[PDB]
Amino acid sequence: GKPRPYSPRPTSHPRPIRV
Amino acid sequence: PKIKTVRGAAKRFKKTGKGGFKHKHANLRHILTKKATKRKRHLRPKAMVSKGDLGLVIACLPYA
Amino acid sequence: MELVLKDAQSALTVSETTFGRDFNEALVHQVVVAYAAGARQGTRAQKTRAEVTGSGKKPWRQKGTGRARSGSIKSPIWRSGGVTFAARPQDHSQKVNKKMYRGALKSILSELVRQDRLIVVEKFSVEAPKTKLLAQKLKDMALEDVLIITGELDENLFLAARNLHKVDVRDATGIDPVSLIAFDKVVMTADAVKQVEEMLA
Amino acid sequence: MRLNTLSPAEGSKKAGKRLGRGIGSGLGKTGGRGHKGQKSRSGGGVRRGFEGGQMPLYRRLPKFGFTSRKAAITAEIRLSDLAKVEGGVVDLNTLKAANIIGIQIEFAKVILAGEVTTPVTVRGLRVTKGARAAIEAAGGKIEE
Amino acid sequence: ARVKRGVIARARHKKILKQAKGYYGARSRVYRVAFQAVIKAGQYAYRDRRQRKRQFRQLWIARINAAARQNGISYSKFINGLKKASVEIDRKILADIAVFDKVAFTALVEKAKAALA
RNA sequence: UAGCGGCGAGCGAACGGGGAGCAGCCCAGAGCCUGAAUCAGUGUGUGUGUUAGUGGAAGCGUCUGGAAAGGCGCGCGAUACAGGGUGACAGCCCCGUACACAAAAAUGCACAUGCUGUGAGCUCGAUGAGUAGGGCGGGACACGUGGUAUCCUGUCUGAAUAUGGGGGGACCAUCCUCCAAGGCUAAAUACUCCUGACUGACCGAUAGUGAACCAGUACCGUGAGGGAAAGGCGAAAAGAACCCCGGCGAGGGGAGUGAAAAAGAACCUGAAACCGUGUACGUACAAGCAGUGGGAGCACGCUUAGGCGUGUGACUGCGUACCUUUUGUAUAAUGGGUCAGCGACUUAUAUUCUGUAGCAAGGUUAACCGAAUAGGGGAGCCGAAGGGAAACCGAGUCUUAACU
Ligand SMILES: *[C@H]1O[C@H](CO)[C@H](O)[C@H](O)[C@H]1NC(C)=O
Ligand SMILES: [Mg+2]
Ligand SMILES: [Mg+2]
Ligand SMILES: [Mg+2]
Ligand SMILES: [Mg+2]
Ligand SMILES: [Mg+2]
Ligand SMILES: [Mg+2]
Ligand SMILES: [Mg+2]
Ligand SMILES: [Mg+2]
Ligand SMILES: [Mg+2]
Ligand SMILES: [Mg+2]
Ligand SMILES: [Mg+2]
Ligand SMILES: [Mg+2]
Ligand SMILES: [Mg+2]
Ligand SMILES: [Mg+2]
Ligand SMILES: [Mg+2]
Ligand SMILES: [Mg+2]
Ligand SMILES: [Mg+2]
Ligand SMILES: [Mg+2]
Ligand SMILES: [Mg+2]
Ligand SMILES: [Mg+2]
Ligand SMILES: [Mg+2]
Ligand SMILES: [Mg+2]
Ligand SMILES: [Mg+2]
Ligand SMILES: [Mg+2]
Ligand SMILES: [Mg+2]
Ligand SMILES: [Mg+2]
Ligand SMILES: [Mg+2]
Ligand SMILES: [Mg+2]
Ligand SMILES: [Mg+2]
Ligand SMILES: [Mg+2]
Ligand SMILES: [Mg+2]
Ligand SMILES: [Mg+2]
Ligand SMILES: [Mg+2]
Ligand SMILES: [Mg+2]
Ligand SMILES: [Mg+2]
Ligand SMILES: [Mg+2]
Ligand SMILES: [Mg+2]
Ligand SMILES: [Mg+2]
Ligand SMILES: [Mg+2]
Ligand SMILES: [Mg+2]
Repeated sequence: GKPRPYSPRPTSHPRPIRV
Repeated sequence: PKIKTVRGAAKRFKKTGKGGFKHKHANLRHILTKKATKRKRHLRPKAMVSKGDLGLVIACLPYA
Repeated sequence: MELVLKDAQSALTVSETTFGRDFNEALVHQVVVAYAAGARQGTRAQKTRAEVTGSGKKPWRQKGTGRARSGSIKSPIWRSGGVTFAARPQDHSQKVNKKMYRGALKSILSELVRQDRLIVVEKFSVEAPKTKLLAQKLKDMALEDVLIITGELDENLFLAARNLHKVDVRDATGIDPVSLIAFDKVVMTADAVKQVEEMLA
Repeated sequence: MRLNTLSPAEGSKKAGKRLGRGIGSGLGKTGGRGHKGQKSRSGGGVRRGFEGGQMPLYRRLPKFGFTSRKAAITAEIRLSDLAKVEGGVVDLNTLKAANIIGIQIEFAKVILAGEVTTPVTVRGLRVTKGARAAIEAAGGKIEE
Repeated sequence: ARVKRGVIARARHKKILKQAKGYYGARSRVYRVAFQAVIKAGQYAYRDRRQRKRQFRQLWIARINAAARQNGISYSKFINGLKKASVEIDRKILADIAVFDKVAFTALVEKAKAALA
C-alpha cells in the first residue's frame, strides 16, 4: 500500500518556463 | 421500464402491411409557386422509407 | 392401457394420453429447472459505492501528489470499497406455461410406469399415528424410499411418515414434478389416479 | 429418469458473452467495443434517430394526418367468429359476451375472412359485399 | 456466489515459475518477469525447430565439402556427380560416412568422378 | 395509447375493465315523545394470548485411534431424524425437538354485565356569500396559453341562492347528470429505530456492517466532521516443576505435559516476494533482452555394464522485454520496484432477432383467490386483413371525374 500524500510543501526551484 | 416511442417519429411514419413504413414527401409545405406542377404532383402521394433509413425508424417506433 | 395392482390383484383403466406417451426430456428439464428456481429465496445484497459508509470527500487533490487520481474512498478498486455490481434481492421464479407444466407431469408419470417405479394400490393407510406401523408396512410392500399420494390426506398416515426422511405423503393436488423424479418409487391409491387424470386430462 | 439424468435440448442453452477475460476468449481487452470514441465509453452511444447533427429523418420529413377517435371504437369481425357466439344471433352484445370485440367498441363490421357454414342472424352490424354473399349463402339473414 | 481466486491463481503462477527454472535473477523467481521469459523461450523454440534443420544441413555440407576436397573434388561437383550417377544418399548420411568410413566415402567420390568423366 | 412538447430532448393521462377492501354519518333547529339506537371511559366476571416455567422416547458389543459419534455386528425409539453440544461424522451420551402441561402477580385482546356521560325514532322546517363567477398576475391539472375546459388564489371585483345553481374540455342551444361555498368516518395502503421465531444456489476476517476483537474506539481536525488496524494454542491449560548457559536479563538447550511443542502463548494451516546456511556444477581474456538450437566436460542416480534419467553448461548458430498507443516503437513515447490478496460489460424492466420447448388459427394470462411452484382467474395482450389523413370501404383499398 501507499500512505496518504502530503499537501503542497515549499519547493526549492521554480519550474523552468518554456514559451 | 417500457421503451418510450419517439413521438415525433410516430407523427411522420405509419407501418404498412409487410412491415415497411409510409411517409409524406418533403418539399411540399411552401415555396410552391416556383416548383413545377409535375414535381409537386409526384410529391403528393406517400412514399416508402428506404432500406438505409429503416433501421433508424424502427429504433424510434418500437410499438409500430 | 390398463394399470395392475399388487395388494388387491386387479386392473385400473387410465388415459393413454396421461400414462402412455413418450418422455419429452427437454420439456421435463425446463419444468424441473423452473421448479428448483421457484424454490430460491433470492435474499442477498452487497453495498454499491453509493451505499458503503464514508464521506464523498476526494481523498487527495487531482494533480501534483504523484499518486493515481482518487475520487471516492468507496471506489470498487479500493479495499473496503463498494462491489462494482452489488447484488440486490432477486425473484428467480420462471413462468411455466400451464400446458408445458401438465405435459411435463404426463411425461414424468408415463416414465414412472415404463420404469415400473409407479405402484398402484386400492387403499393405503395405517391403524394409528405410529411411525413403527408405516415402517413395518414399507418393509412388507418391499420399498424404503417412496412417495405416497392418497385421496384424503389421512392425519395418521401423514404423522406416521413425518419422521421417515425417505418417505413423503401428499394428496393428488399436491404432486410436484421434482418429487415424482426424486423418490425411487411412487405409491398412488386408486382414488389418486382418478384425481390425477381429471386434473391433467 | 433422475434429477442427475435430465439434459436440456441441443442448442436450447447457449453460453452468454463474457467480455474482458483474456486473449483466448476473442472478447479480450476492448470487449468488442474497438478503439476509443463515444461508443467505446461506459454509457457511451448517441440517442435513437441521431445522425451526427444532420437534420434527422423523423424531423426533415413533414407530419401528416390526425388520429380518429371513431377508429378506436370501430372493430372488424371475421366470418369464423360468427360460429363462436352463443345463441346464433350476432348482435353488438353477443360479440362482447364471446370476447370477439372490445367492451368499448360501439361499431362493428363483418368482412370476408374464413368460412362460415351455419345459419347466422347478423343484427345492427355493417356487412361487406362479400360477407352478405357468404352469410346468406350458408343460410343466414341480415337487418340494419 | 463469491469466488476466491487464491488456489487457481497460485496454480497458474507456479506452472509458469516451473517452466522458468534455470533462468537468471527475477526471470526464475518473479511471475511478471518469468511469464515474459517463458513466452520468449517458446517463440525462440518455435523459430529454432526450423533453424535446427538449416544448421545441421549447413554442418553436413561443410563436412562433405572437406572430405570430398581431401579426395580431390569440390562439394558442388561431388553432388552433381552423385546426381548424374543416380545416387540418392542424403547429406546427413554422406557427412556421417565422411567421418566414420573414409574408405566408403572415397568409393562415393570415385562414382562421382566416373559420372562426370 | 390520447395528448403535451424550442412538436426538440423529453413528459404522459383519462374513459372503461379485472381485483383487494367495503360503511356510512353529523351540524347549519324548533316541537312532540323520551332518554329507547350507538360509539367512549369505568369497575366486575368469563374465556383466550403475553410476561417465569414442567414432563418429554430409545444402545450396546467389538475394530482403528490420543479420543469414536467413524468401520463391523446385532438391537431399540420415532406425532421426537429441526438444530446445537460432546476428545473425528450420535435419532437412542447431553441440551433440545414432536407432543402434553403451567401463573401468585401484572397486562393486551374479545365477549358478557352493572354504573356514568352520549343522546335514537317520527313530523315539519332549513339547505354553508365577500362565496360561485369575472378582470389582472402566477401556480396546479399528462396538457409549456394554446382554440383550452377544469382546480388553487396574490390583486381588484362580485351573483343566483331550488321558479335556483355546478359540470359534461373554447363557446352556444338541447338533453343528461350532480348540488360548492360546514364537518366526521373503519378496512384494503406506507414504513421498521426496536422485540421473538424462522429462512437463504447471501459473506466468511482486504469478504460481510466502518466495527466478528472494549469501534464510532485509537488516531486526525479549532470545529462541523473524518476515521482505522486488529479474529483461530490445545480435546482439556495438562500454559512447560526441576536442571543448565546468560545480567537473580532477553534468548535458548535439556526435562516434563500432550496424539502433536517443526501446537510454547511472536501459538491451526503456514503460499509468494525477500534473506540465509550447506552441497553439485559453472564462472577471474570476457562484450549486449540473458533465452533458444547445437554441445563438450564434470557430478549424481539407475532397472543391460550399459545406455538412459537428473543437475550443471565450457564453446558455438540465432536472438533489441512486456503492455499501451500508433502510419510506424528495442525505442530515448506510456505504464509497472517485487510478491500476495482485491480490482472492470452487471442488474431490473421493456423491445426486436436467433436457438430451443409447448400449444397452434390460435397462443398466453396480470393483479388477485388459493396453505397450495397445483388449481382457479382470460381483465387484458399478441395473431388470424388490409387500404385511406379521415369518414369509410374491405381481399381489397387509396389516388382521380375516371383509370389502359
Ligand atoms: C517552488 O515552486 C512553486 C510552484 O510549485 C513556486 O514557483 C515557488 O515559488 C517555488 N520556489 C522556489 C524557491 O523556486
Ligand atoms: Mg500494490
Ligand atoms: Mg400545406
Ligand atoms: Mg465491503
Ligand atoms: Mg397459474
Ligand atoms: Mg479479434
Ligand atoms: Mg485503450
Ligand atoms: Mg481513433
Ligand atoms: Mg469506434
Ligand atoms: Mg461514468
Ligand atoms: Mg375481453
Ligand atoms: Mg464462499
Ligand atoms: Mg525458487
Ligand atoms: Mg429426552
Ligand atoms: Mg463402535
Ligand atoms: Mg480433529
Ligand atoms: Mg349546498
Ligand atoms: Mg375565483
Ligand atoms: Mg374562466
Ligand atoms: Mg367552478
Ligand atoms: Mg362548462
Ligand atoms: Mg362538450
Ligand atoms: Mg472488515
Ligand atoms: Mg485467513
Ligand atoms: Mg482533539
Ligand atoms: Mg527462560
Ligand atoms: Mg484443529
Ligand atoms: Mg503456525
Ligand atoms: Mg519460503
Ligand atoms: Mg577463463
Ligand atoms: Mg586478448
Ligand atoms: Mg558485460
Ligand atoms: Mg546475436
Ligand atoms: Mg506519432
Ligand atoms: Mg523494430
Ligand atoms: Mg527512438
Ligand atoms: Mg520505454
Ligand atoms: Mg535505455
Ligand atoms: Mg500519452
Ligand atoms: Mg514508471
Ligand atoms: Mg385494418
